[PDB]
Amino acid sequence: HHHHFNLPPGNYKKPCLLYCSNGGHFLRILPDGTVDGTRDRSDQHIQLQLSAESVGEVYIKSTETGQYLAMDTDGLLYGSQTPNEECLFLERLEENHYNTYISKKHAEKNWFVGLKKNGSVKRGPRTHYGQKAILFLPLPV
Repeated sequence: HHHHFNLPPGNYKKPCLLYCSNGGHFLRILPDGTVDGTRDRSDQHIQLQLSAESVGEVYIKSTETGQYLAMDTDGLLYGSQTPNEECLFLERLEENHYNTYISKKHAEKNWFVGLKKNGSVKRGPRTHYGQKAILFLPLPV
């Protein structure tokens, strides 16, 4: 147990967009497996469906392509065709308001899903508690 257990209130009944308040980008998983952010709300690759594997553990998947968000051994986000250990994230409340996603596989190192102000994904080792890059708000589709 390397992290707290304050959980966000939402549910997974419907798909969502994951809005990063850092630069205001929506998390995007492209068909080729590339992950980045875009401010275009009409983009067809920003609609995501979360699901819970265990309480507080989730998969984040592209509704358009079926790919799972995953963080590799060097901290890079990618789209995975099949669910594996790199696809599980610890979903937690942060600052009594936002959702954060910590790589379960690399939880001891505090590697988060995060977007920089320019829309590029932040590599896991570059993320850490206290940054704006790691703060997301799940919006309806």
